[PDB]
Amino acid sequence: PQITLWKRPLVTIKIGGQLKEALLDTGADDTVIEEMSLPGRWKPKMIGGIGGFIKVRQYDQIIIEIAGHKAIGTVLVGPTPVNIIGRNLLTQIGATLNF
Amino acid sequence: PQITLWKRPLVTIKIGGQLKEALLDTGADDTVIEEMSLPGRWKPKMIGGIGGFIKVRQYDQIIIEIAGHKAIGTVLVGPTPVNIIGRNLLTQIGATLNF
Ligand SMILES: COc1ccc(S(=O)(=O)N(CC(C)C)C[C@@H](O)[C@H](Cc2ccccc2)NC(=O)O[C@@H]2C[C@@H]3NC(=O)O[C@@H]3C2)cc1
Ligand SMILES: [Cl-]
Ligand SMILES: [Cl-]
Ligand code: NA
Ligand code: NA
Repeated sequence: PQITLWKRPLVTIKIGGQLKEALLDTGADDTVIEEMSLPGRWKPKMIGGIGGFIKVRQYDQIIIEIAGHKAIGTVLVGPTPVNIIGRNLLTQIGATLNF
Repeated sequence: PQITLWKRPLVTIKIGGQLKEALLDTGADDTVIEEMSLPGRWKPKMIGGIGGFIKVRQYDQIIIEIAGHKAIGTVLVGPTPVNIIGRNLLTQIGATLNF
């Protein structure tokens, strides 16, 4: 698709068999999802946003569908105002910004 | 142009007579620039993200040249760690996300 930006670019994702809403966020290096259960081991990561740096859980090689496109990559889990799909997965679905 | 997302989508902007680097950010409702003076009236605002909230000054009707494309709108000024071009100005330059 071609998504204009008059409204938030919210899409449906599927992770762990569950549908969730997420924001397609070119200003995010990383994908961050609200508290949920994911399989496997995690590692620590500090990420910095508008209000400062926080701790999140990094899960690698997680299967996630984004607006119907399959991705397999790193998902960070922690407190966020909205689930955000960052560039690590936007590149896997072939997204670009155009003007 | 078509901007890929392998790297942060940074562009040059001109605002208040000054050249700055800023992130094209589809996950940002609003445009947020590091501390600088702008002319005209302003009012305080709180905006929030990962890490929490920051206080900013809201200036309306500010012209900003973004990668060579002029656009006018509200600009928030405050202690952001990165200059952010949000959707309020991305729409005006015709930016879309494509995949
Ligand atoms: C109302 O207007 C606003 C309100 C909030 C924000 S924001 O900066 O908090 N933000 C909103 C989302 C969190 C919904 C825009 C983001 O694109 C933000 C933009 C941003 C802000 C500050 C520093 C870097 C990037 N990136 C971000 O938080 O990324 C997370 C935090 C880590 N940084 C990063 O690149 O990847 C990690 C994930 C911007 C304008
Ligand atoms: Cl505006
Ligand atoms: Cl349009
Ligand atoms: Na894993
Ligand atoms: Na003004």
